[PDB]
This record gives sequence, C-alpha cells and structure tokens, in this order.
Amino acid sequence: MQVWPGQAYPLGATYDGAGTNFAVFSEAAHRIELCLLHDDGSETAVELRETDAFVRHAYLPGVMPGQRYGFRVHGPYAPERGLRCNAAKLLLDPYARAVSGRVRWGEAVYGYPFGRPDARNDLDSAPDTMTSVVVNPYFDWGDDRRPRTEYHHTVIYEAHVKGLTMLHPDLPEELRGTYAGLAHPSVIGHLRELGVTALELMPVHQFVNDHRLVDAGLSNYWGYNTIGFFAPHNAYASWGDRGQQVLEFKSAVRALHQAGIEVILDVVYNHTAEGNHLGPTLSMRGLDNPSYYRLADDPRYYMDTTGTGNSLLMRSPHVLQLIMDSLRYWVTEMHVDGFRFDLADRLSSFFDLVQQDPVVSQVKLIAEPWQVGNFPPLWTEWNGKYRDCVRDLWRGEPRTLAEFASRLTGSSDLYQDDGRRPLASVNFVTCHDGFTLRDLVSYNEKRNEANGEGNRDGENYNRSWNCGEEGETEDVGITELRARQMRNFLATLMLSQGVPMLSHGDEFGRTQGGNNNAYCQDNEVSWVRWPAEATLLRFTRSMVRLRREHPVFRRRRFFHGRPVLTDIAWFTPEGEEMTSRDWQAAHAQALTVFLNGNAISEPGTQGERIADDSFLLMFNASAKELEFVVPDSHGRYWRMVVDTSDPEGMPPQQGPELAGGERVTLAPLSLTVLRRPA
Amino acid sequence: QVWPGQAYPLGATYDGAGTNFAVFSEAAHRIELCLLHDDGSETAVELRETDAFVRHAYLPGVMPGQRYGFRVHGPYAPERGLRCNAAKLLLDPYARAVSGRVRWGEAVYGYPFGRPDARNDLDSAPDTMTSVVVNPYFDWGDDRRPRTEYHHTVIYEAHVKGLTMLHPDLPEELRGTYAGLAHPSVIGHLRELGVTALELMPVHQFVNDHRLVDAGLSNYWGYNTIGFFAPHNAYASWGDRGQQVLEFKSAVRALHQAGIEVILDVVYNHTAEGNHLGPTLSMRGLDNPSYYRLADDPRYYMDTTGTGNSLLMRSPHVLQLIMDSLRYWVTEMHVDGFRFDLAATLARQFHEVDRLSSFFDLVQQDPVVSQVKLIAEPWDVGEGGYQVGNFPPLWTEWNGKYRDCVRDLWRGEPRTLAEFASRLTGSSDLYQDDGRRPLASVNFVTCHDGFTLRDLVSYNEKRNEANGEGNRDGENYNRSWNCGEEGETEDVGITELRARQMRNFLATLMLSQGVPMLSHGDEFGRTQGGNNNAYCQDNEVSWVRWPKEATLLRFTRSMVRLRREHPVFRRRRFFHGRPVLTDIAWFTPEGEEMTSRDWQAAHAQALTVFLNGNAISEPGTQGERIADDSFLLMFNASAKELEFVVPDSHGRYWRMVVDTSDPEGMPPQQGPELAGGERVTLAPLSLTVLRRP
Ligand SMILES: Nc1nc2c(ncn2[C@@H]2O[C@@H]3COP(=O)(O)O[C@H]4[C@@H](O)[C@H](n5cnc6c(=O)[nH]c(N)nc65)O[C@@H]4COP(=O)(O)O[C@H]3[C@H]2O)c(=O)[nH]1
Ligand SMILES: Nc1nc2c(ncn2[C@@H]2O[C@@H]3COP(=O)(O)O[C@H]4[C@@H](O)[C@H](n5cnc6c(=O)[nH]c(N)nc65)O[C@@H]4COP(=O)(O)O[C@H]3[C@H]2O)c(=O)[nH]1
Ligand SMILES: C[C@H]1O[C@H](O[C@H]2[C@H](O)[C@@H](O)[C@@H](O[C@H]3[C@H](O)[C@@H](O)[C@@H](O)O[C@@H]3CO)O[C@@H]2CO)[C@H](O)[C@@H](O)[C@@H]1N[C@H]1C=C(CO)[C@@H](O)[C@H](O)[C@H]1O
Ligand SMILES: C[C@H]1O[C@H](O[C@H]2[C@H](O)[C@@H](O)[C@@H](O[C@H]3[C@H](O)[C@@H](O)[C@@H](O)O[C@@H]3CO)O[C@@H]2CO)[C@H](O)[C@@H](O)[C@@H]1N[C@H]1C=C(CO)[C@@H](O)[C@H](O)[C@H]1O
Repeated sequence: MQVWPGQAYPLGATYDGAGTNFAVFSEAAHRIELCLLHDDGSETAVELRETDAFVRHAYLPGVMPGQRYGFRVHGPYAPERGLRCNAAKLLLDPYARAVSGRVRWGEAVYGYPFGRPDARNDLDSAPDTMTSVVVNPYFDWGDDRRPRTEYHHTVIYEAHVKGLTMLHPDLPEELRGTYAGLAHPSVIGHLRELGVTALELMPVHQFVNDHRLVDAGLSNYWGYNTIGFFAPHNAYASWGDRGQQVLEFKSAVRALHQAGIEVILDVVYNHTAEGNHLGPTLSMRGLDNPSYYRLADDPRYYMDTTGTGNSLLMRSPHVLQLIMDSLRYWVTEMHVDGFRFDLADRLSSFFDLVQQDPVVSQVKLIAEPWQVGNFPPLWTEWNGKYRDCVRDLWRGEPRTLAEFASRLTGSSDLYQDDGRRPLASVNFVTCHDGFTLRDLVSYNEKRNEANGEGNRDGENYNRSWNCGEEGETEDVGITELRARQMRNFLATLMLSQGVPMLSHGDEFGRTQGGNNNAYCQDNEVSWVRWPAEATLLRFTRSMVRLRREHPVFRRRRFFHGRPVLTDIAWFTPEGEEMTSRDWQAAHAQALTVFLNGNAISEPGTQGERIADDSFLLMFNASAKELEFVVPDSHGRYWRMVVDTSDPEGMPPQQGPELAGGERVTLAPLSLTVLRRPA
Repeated sequence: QVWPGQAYPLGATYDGAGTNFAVFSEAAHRIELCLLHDDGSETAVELRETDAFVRHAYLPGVMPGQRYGFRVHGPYAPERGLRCNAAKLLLDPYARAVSGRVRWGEAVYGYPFGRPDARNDLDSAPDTMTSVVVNPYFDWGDDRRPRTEYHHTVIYEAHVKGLTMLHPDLPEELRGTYAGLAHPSVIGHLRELGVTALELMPVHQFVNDHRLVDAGLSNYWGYNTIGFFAPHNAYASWGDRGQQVLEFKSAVRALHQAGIEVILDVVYNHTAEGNHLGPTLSMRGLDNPSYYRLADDPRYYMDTTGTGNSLLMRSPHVLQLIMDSLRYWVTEMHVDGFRFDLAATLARQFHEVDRLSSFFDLVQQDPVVSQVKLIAEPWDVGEGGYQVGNFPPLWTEWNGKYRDCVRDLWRGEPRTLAEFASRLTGSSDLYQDDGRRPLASVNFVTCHDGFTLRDLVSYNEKRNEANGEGNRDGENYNRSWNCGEEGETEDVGITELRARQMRNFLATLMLSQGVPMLSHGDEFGRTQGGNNNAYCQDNEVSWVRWPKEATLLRFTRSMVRLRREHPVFRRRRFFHGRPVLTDIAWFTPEGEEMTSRDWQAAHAQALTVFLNGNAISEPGTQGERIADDSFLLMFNASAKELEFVVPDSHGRYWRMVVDTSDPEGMPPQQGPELAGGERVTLAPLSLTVLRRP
C-alpha cells in the first residue's frame, strides 16, 4: 500500500483529490501509527515516519473522504512524569473536520486499569470511541456575503441548536432539533421579525456525553465538554455523521446569511472532554499530555481552574496554534461571523495572536469575563454587572438608582478609561446561565433537583422576585404583575446603551420550572415551546423596533452630559433636575431620564450628522403609584410610546399626547417612555 | 470631505474611490493626518474616530501618489518616556512607499541640540522622508513560488546595488537597482551558478546615519530600518512615489520565472531613530513607550549591542507590525523567506526566552509566515542569548560554527579534524537532539560580515581604517591565513596557493550536509582590500567587478552542479553510521579505520571520508528509494604532500572527479580512474574526491 512522505502542513487530514495528507503533532511520541478504519471493524495501520518539528506526517494516495481514521501513539506511560501515552487507544485527530459515532462507556476508553489509577490498560478503544473522518472541503457558497452588521445595529439572540427547533410545528420531524432546522424559513422568519441580527449558538463543536450524566439518566445538553474543536457536533445533524454534518452546518450558515443574520459561535477552549486523571483517553491525553494540559504540582493530576476536570496549557505553542487554526477554520471555511469565549501572563500570547490575526481580529470577539472590564479594547464583554443591577432595580434593592443610571448609559465606569465605547457592553437580563426571563419573575430560589447534584449546582444569588408566590399561580394579580415585570426587563434592555442580548424563548415566556442551570436537561424543561405569549411577542418585536429606529438608544460615544448643548439630563419624578443629594435618598426608586436626539455627535458612514427624536424615560420601581411631571415647556408636547403597565402591549399600542409640566401617574414597578420630536 | 472609515488594516489603504488611513498610538491626545502638496504646503485633517487606540478616517478622492504624514499632539515628558511632538511630520510605520531622504539638521530631532530633555519645536516636514499612498495593483500572471525543498537549496547572498552596479550588460539606468536584478544577464548568471535562492541584504527602507553622512560615508548595507513595509527608494531606478514598489515586484516576478526564490534579510530588532539623541522620524513621536524597550530611567533606551534602540518584542502592536510586515512581503511582494536577526541586550533580570516567546508563537502558527523559509542568525558565541543550535525546530540557522571550523581546518589549526567531521556531516551535535534535520544548518565560509573569500586567504588581520572607527569595527579574529604575504602579491607561488585555497573552501562547502550559502562575488574572487566590515563603503571597495571563462567561476559552477547531481551530499537524515548497511566511514590517509586515538592526535590533519550512495534511507516525494553513486573524500589539510591509499577491495575502480590542486579546475576537468589499494599523493592543502557507481 502506497505511502509517501507528504507534508507537515496543514495539520490534520487534507484531501487533495487523489489522496490525503495526514499530519499530527506530538513531541512525546516515540512512534505514531495512522490507523485506517474499515466499515467491517478491521484496521490498516501505516506509520507516520516523516517527522518535522515533532509533527509526523504521511500522504496516502487513494484515501478518500468518508474514510475513518485515528492515531496510535507509541510512547512512555509514566504518569509521575505526566506521560499517559497508550497505544491500545485509537486517538481522535484534534484537527478532525468531522467526527462520527459516540462514546460507549466501558473500560476500553480509559488509559488506566480499573483498579489502579497509575498503571496501564490494554484493551482496544477503537470500537467504543468516536472516530475522525476525512472530509471533502467543497461547498458552493454562491453569493454568500458576511453581514458585517456594526455593533450599534446589533441585537444578539442566544439560542440552542436543538432546543430552538425541537418542538417547532412547521418543520418536518427529521429537521427538528438539527442544523438544517435552523435553515428552515419559519425559524429564519421568526428571527427576522424579532429584529435579531446575530444568532449566537450554544456550543456546536463536537462534544462528549459525560459518563457521569449518562450513568444518571441525563445527558450533556448544553455541550460545554468539547472534544472536537474543528467538527460540528454530530448529534445536531440529520444528514449523517461521516462528513454530512459539515455540509449541514455550512448550509445553515448560508441560509442565515441570505437572511442577513450573523452566526456567532460559543466556543469552549478552556477544557476538553477528557476530564481529570480518572477521565477517559480519547485524544490529547494519549497524544502528548504535557504539551496540551496544565499539570498539577504532582504531574499525575490536572489543574482544574473551572470545575470541568482539566485546563488547556495556554502557553504551549501547539495549543495556541490549534485554537487559532480552529478560529480561522470556523470563520474562513464555515463562514461564521464571531465568537463568544470563556477563558476561565498566561493569556498574553493568546491575546497577541487574536489581535494581529487578519481574519480573527476582524470578526466579533465577545468574552465572558469571569475580569469585568479588563479584556483588551478590541473585546466586547458580557456585562454581568448590568444584569445584576437591572435585576436589583425591579426587585426593589434599595440603593440601585445611582448604579442603574450608569448601566443604563453604557457603564462608563467600566469601559471609558480603557478607551472603549459603550458598544463594548453586551447587556442582558437573562441568558442560558440562570433563570429564564419568566422564571426570574416567578421564583425566589432555584429548583435544580432534577440535575442530580442536590441543588448544589447553579447560581445561588439570582436577584429574583417571585412577585408574591413561589412558582405557578392562579392569582390574576400576580400573573399580571409578572407579565409587566417581564416587560420592564425587556424594555430596560432595549433602551440601554451598549449591545443587547436576548435569550431564546424569552419572547414567548419560556420556563424551565425554576431550574436555573439546565445543562443536563435535553427534554421539555429546556426546549422552546412554540406558541398571552402573543402580547409578550408583540411587545418584544416592537421594543426591538423602537431601538432599531432610534439612534439615541444605540450611540457610538458615551453621553457628554452638561458642558461647563446638553445631551442627557436626570430629573426627579416631580420634575426637578437631580442634585448629588438626590442620588443617595434611601427610597429613591424613581427617575426621569431625558435623552437629547438633537445632540448625537458621532457622524454616520459618510460623515453625515445623525439626528433623532428625543425621549423621556420614566422609571417607577417603588411599590406605590407615583405622579411624574413631564419636565418641559407647557406648550411642548410628548407622545407616550412605551407604557409597561398596559396589559395589551404599549408598544405596539400607541399612547396619548402629554404637555410639559403635566402630571402623569405611573403604576408601581412600571416604565413609560415619551417621544417629543425635536 | 472626511468619513469615519475603518481602523483596519493599518496604514493608507486605497480602494479606487479614495483612501482609508489608520494609525496606532496609545499616548496621543489628538492625531492629525497631514497631506503634503508639491509646494511644501499641507492640508491637515484630524483622525477623530478611535478604536482600541487606532485613529482612523476615510478620505474620498485621495489618490495613489499622495504624500502624507502624521502629527501627534500628546505629552512631551522624557522622564516618563513620552516623546510626542506635533512639530514633527512622522512617517506612517505602515507606509507602502517612502519618498525622499533625511536632510540632517536640528529640525529632525525632538530635542534642542543643547538640552536633551527639552522640546524642539522646529517643523520637520521640509527635512524628513514622507509616506506615499500606493496603488496595490500588479499582474503577477503565471507567477509560481518555486517552493524549493531545503535539500535542493543553494543560497546566494547579494547586495542589490553592489551586485549589478558594475555589470557591463546593463544600461546605466539599471545598474545597482531592483530593475537591474531582473536583467536576463543577471538572472542568467545566477541560473548557471546553480543558485536556487537569492538572499538580498536589507531592502526595507532605511536611513543614511547622520554620523556617516558627517564623515563622507553613508549607510551602504542598510541595517538601519525606518520603513518595514516599503522597498528602499535609493535602489529604485523608476522613482520613489510608488514606482519603487512596482520595480521590486518586477524583480521578484522575473526571478520566479527563472525558478529562483527571493529571501529577504530583515532587521526588526531596532530602528533608525537610534537612542535618545537620535532623530524623531516615526515611532518615537507616535508612541514611544509602546514601540521601544525603555531603560529603568525611561528617558533612555535599552539597546541590542550598539545599534541605539531596541523594539519592544512583548508589545502587541510591535508584534502586529512585524507579522503584518512579514505577511505583506510574502503575500503581496511574493518573497519566499526571511533571514532574521532578533539579537538584543537585556538587563540581567529579563531573559530572551520570555522576550521572544510570543514572537515565535506568532510565527509558528501563522498560515502564511510559517510556510516560507525561516532562517535565524544566532547570538554570537560569547554573549549568549539564542546560541546556534537553540532556535525552535521550525527554524533553520546560519551555522557560525561551520564557518569557524572549516576556516580553522584549512588554516591548519591544531585539533580540528574531530569538529570538522561533525560540521561536514550536518552538525549533529547542534541539531540532532532538538529533533531537527541536517538541513537546519545553513553552512557558509564567508558572508557579508567579515572577509570575502579572496580576502580570507589574503590577509591575517583586517584593514577597516576607511570605515572611520579607528579599526575598531568588525571582527578581530578572522581565522585567516594570507598564504605567505599580507595583501596582494605578484609571487606566482602564493597566487597558486590562494587560488587552490579558494577552491578548498568552495568544495568543502558544496560537499557538506546542510544548506550551502554563497557570498556574492566569491565566484569572481571579489576583494574588499582587506576591509572586513564594509557597511559604510558604497563604492568600489564593495561593488562586484564582473569579468570579461575564469577558472574559479568554472570550478564553482561545476561544484554546485556536482552537489545538485548527487543526493548523498544533501541528505534529509543524519548519517546512521556503523550499526545494522554502513552509510559513512572514516579512514586515515594510509587507509584504515579511524580509532578514537586518531581523532585527537596533534598530527591529525588529513582524512578520507566514505559516503555510501546505496545507503540513503529517506524516500523521495513519491516514496521511492533514493539512490546515488558512492564517494571518497580525501582531505589533505596538512602542509606537506601526503600519500593516500584508496580504502576499497582489490579490484574496484573509482573516478577522480574533484582535485583542487589542478589549476585549470577539476571539475569541470575530468581526472583518471584509480583502483582500491592504490597509493596517490595529494598536494599540501588540497582536496580530492573519488566517485564509484
Ligand atoms: N526531524 C527529523 N529527523 C530525522 C528523521 N529521520 C532521521 N532523522 C534523523 O536521522 C537520523 C538517523 O535516521 P535513521 O537512518 O533512519 O536511523 C534512526 C531510525 O532507524 C530509527 N528511528 C528514529 N525514529 C524513528 C521512527 O520514528 N520510526 C522508525 N521506523 N525508526 C526511527 O532509529 C535511528 C536513529 O534515530 P535518531 O536518534 O532519531 O537519529 C535520526 C534522526 O536524528 C525525520 O523523519 N525527521
Ligand atoms: N476633537 C476631538 N475631541 C476629543 C477627542 N477625544 C476626546 N475628545 C473631546 O473631549 C470630550 C471628552 O472626551 P472623553 O473623555 O474621551 O469621553 C469620550 C469618550 O470616552 C467617548 N468616545 C468618544 N469618541 C470616541 C471614539 O472615537 N472612539 C472611542 N473608542 N471612544 C470615544 O465619548 C465620550 C464623549 O466624547 P464626546 O461627546 O465627543 O466629548 C469629548 C470630545 O469633545 C479627540 O480625539 N478629538
Ligand atoms: C464537569 C462539571 O459538569 C457540570 O458543570 C456544568 C455547569 O453546571 C454548567 O453551568 C455549565 O457551565 C458552563 C457555563 O454554562 C458557560 O456559560 C461557560 O462559561 O462554561 C461553563 C463551565 O464550562 O457547564 C458545566 C458542564 O460542562 C457540573 O455542575 C459540575 O459540578 C461538574 N464538575 C464535576 C467534575 C469532577 C471532575 O471530573 C470534579 O472536578 C468536580 O468537582 C465535579 O463537581
Ligand atoms: C550604529 C552602528 O553602526 C555601525 O554598526 C554596523 C556594523 O558595523 C555592521 O557590521 C552591521 O552590523 C549588522 C550585521 O552586518 C548583520 O549581520 C546583522 O546581524 O545586524 C548587525 C547590526 O545591525 O551594521 C551596523 C550599522 O548598520 C558601527 O560599526 C557601530 O559602531 C554603530 N554603533 C554606534 C551608535 C551609537 C548610538 O547611536 C552607540 O550606541 C554605539 O556605541 C556606537 O558605536
């Protein structure tokens, strides 16, 4: 069987039309065998003899897309030195473009014998692991254009690929819960009409169903257990797992771009599915353990800075190269538009590589900072302080107004000194972590007993109010207050400076029963129920529309304040400008903000001045009715455009005209917006 | 008309309707884009939109050929390392084309000549170089990067101007220019010599040092870079307003058509702005603490052994500039590889491993940069940073130990045969343990640093007084022997020996494992009159004199041909040696196996090396066996006639193919055939090579 020396680059299996180049890195390896799997369970093994800077490689003529392959590394098994090579284990190609199968849990997938953690286990793992597959790279994108929606026009919608469409009645059964279902015109239509410009997907890199969850009757639903950083998770594909999942994902991106929607991927580079020293041996632990993972003071064991078993070695050059090769691959070959990272001196070279890379540095780079306000000036960040503060406003925490004013206006205290814009602030009321929007107005405390960890998992301080009853209620008064509270949250988010993120299904009032950490619930707890929910839907679409049609809510600069033209002003509910004393009043829970649509200094794309209507934002988060006074001349008139006290949705319902100096009564825990054209 | 534009890419990008301008500075309070007109006047525009400290604007209607520059308003505080000074017209570090030349006066300095810590408010615009907007268009046609594997590579280091300044076939307009490099007479000379890669000495735009100009000298070699994205304008016949780009591309396109790669000597470790008394041209005025490694008293600059300043290699925008530069020269200028010098002098507490870790990380992972030829000059042997053998295994290196050892052997230095055997076979002791191939050692006997080949056999000591530093510059320990007289001679005996010695060096280079590098003009026996550091000699000291069928050229062309025809001299694996076929064997001149006693004897100055051509284990590109003839290399590094016995069975015949003591050149002359067991005497300081099928 013909074997040529081939190329050390690129890494992985590269098909050229007549054959396939294989190249895999290990500096611990003594010998590396490429194993070609056949459909009958047999193997043909061929040595990767040619080595260049510890990359072994060979080109194999006649090897074609669809071929299943793996690697066997012959090398030391010395855990006291951090070496865990075990040639009985068929290893996943870290660069695999497609991964087939699933893990069948048993002794074979572990590298140690089932009595002793530091001895060696000799059963062949090949029939019980996932396997890499050679991919044909061809895909006709036609006129595919990346939307390149600027941040001040962005609305992010975080969605789970399976849960978003698992119960959608317009889709055929085999598209439901799949990548292809994302391409369905009904799903794309709903995202379009919501005003969504960026679909952020929960992890789509090939991950593993944790043995712990499988053994407990659960499954890894969210996917924060990556094993394949180049392969789209095969369980979300209905077209098949031998390359077809690549085709599926690409056609989903292509359909979303035809609708003008960006694809952002949640990517999890901080750990892998191989876990701690008692986890399985599937790819990197068997390839080169000290080069990939951060090892403890005792090299037998793994630094676990996240709770997820292990930690990638961020100073290691082939870890950095893999991460970058992966980001470039998802942008350049999968046509995604950005990334959401959790990197829970060590990150310095990583940040250096991101910043200078001409492909990656130009996509949307969104960070989970957990480090709030400390990512480099090209990163935007999830603003958890925004979430906690807005949650505090509407639950009545009694000194929130001063901080809420900052969060409402882009959190300058967090980003201005770094040299960023308010658009660095990704604001959100809910996400996949914690309560859904409806559970947040319905539960004081989390209900995660179905996750099998004794209610020890998930956030303990939810900053939530059940509105008078824990859980589901018959009371129409509670039900209506809950519905307004949800409107308060959604409206606060769409009227805030920064970049707003919505959590899939919140536009429908999705509930998880008070489960605030549903990572392991691949069932009706989490799946979107497609459709009272018509008032919430109408209210959300119109709130997104208001934001889209008024630039003063989405400025590129921080508000200037009063110069010693005024672009923003703060008033008491009785209509007097607010003093420094006013900000500390203990039961200060109400406020009027004036936003001056005549005072937007940022030019538009061709240098033109940007003009807008002006607004009055009246917040009552006391538990009582309050009279507000429109601060203005008695002859100037203001149109009420938002009133979250309206049970039918204002918007889209439109409101009365108000004269300056005229009193208006706001219901407890309510928001009203007025719109004088100026 | 001014639009916000974009912060990426950095520099002036022309789209067809106008030009985007983006420049980095963390220290600036305001940045003014200045647009110079041919009458000296300026139209200033603020770069108001700022993003991660990149200020940018798009100017519709601004066209290629537009001269521009930056003025940074910001703090002048040398105590804090801030040297922003809006009176200085600063260069765009990303300038694709730099026009003009520095006119040395007080206006180009950030400080007044009496007080280094005061601010100099003179306008610098009439005395500095200016950046030029360029049209990126170029029709490359069928252009292909040769991607010549290392085991087929013959490098030829050349100075753009000196290579062709005196070439009689070129019209005067082209002599010494990028256009000159593309002349069919120049390309044809390289093709016939066997050259596969042309390594050009610094072509990045550089500055004529004030200390040289105020001495009647100039900067000829160019290790004083100011523009890392622009081809040096003084090497361009076509003009300096954008044409220098087109001319450089023409040269690369012409060389690729002959199948010759371009390697660029690149100097990223320091700039032409020098220490705190140097001028303020680009980066010192833009963001001084971001660009330069500053001393603990930030007024002052850490340096890199006496160049003046040192780029901050841990700075993200320094790394981005270097990577952008590398990518630009590869992707758009189409060059094939780089020779780096990353030397610096760090204070005790800091280490080179942490200074360059990100840089090496960046280079290894980048899809474009990591796939071109990456050649490093190591720190020199004493002042240890990255010493030879230490660069990461993706890199190849100038092997200075090869140079020293082969010079010592043909000098007759006492105990050289041991190290020589190692250098001759790829320097296994420098490259085998780190996982590299013998192709990691760029071998050479001469380069632009030190003596030319002819001077290496003509002088015991350097003569650098014309360079203006009292003979203190350049290497003191050349490992040279003048063959019996210092300087030129009319003695026929010393001339014969000098010619033989030059064939010894070239034959030794071409038979050694590794990648050979030739120094331009050594094929014509170029001389510098014993000047061993001719960096400031832009004159007949340095330029190549072209002949008007010389023995040396004929001998060199055929030695390169000998290597190209026989894979045993350019293997991809280190020699296995004895255990088990035997691929290499070492013999005394009397013809018996070298023991460990023979390598260390004082008298050990002569060797017979056997190279087994049926023992090449590494496959070719389609997995087939590589086969070659077998060879005997007989070295007489002693100073007497010496008898060698052919170490072979009693009835096998060998062809003599190299004999450096033949004065008409062998090769290409064809010698006789000898039988195993025969005695043949070799002249002192001579080399004979025998070939058997
Ligand atoms: N960067 C790079 N360098 C190479 C390669 N092949 C050889 N080198 C070098 O050539 C020397 C001799 O290789 P050899 O004749 O095959 O002699 C080798 C070979 O017979 C065998 N060996 C080493 N590695 C392997 C391997 O991976 N597979 C097999 N089948 N044999 C190996 O043991 C001998 C001594 O091995 P070394 O100490 O490593 O010394 C090696 C090694 O330094 C390569 O593919 N890439
Ligand atoms: N002509 C000129 N004036 C400058 C500049 N930088 C600051 N200023 C002026 O001084 C005001 C205070 O600036 P700030 O502290 O940076 O507070 C700024 C700053 O944090 C932010 N920001 C404003 N423009 C930009 C920008 O272009 N890029 C980024 N990343 N942030 C900006 O908006 C806030 C309010 O800015 P303004 O309303 O415009 O009001 C600014 C502006 O009038 C400049 O480079 N050129
Ligand atoms: C292994 C680990 O699984 C479970 O942890 C899951 C979390 O409950 C989820 O909240 C989810 O966290 C991710 C966030 O949703 C996301 O926003 C992102 O930032 O990454 C987060 C973490 O990666 O994903 C986790 C599952 O992927 C479980 O609750 C947790 O207790 C489990 N840790 C056990 C594992 C062993 C070692 O294998 C021990 O090290 C630990 O002490 C165990 O508790
Ligand atoms: C400024 C510096 O100019 C002279 O230094 C030159 C060297 O003599 C040349 O040999 C050449 O060195 C380069 C190598 O050829 C090359 O292989 C590469 O590795 O880089 C080397 C250094 O870049 O190029 C140099 C000039 O371009 C001169 O001999 C030297 O004395 C001069 N240094 C003076 C400058 C002042 C500050 O401005 C002080 O710091 C020093 O003490 C001065 O001596």
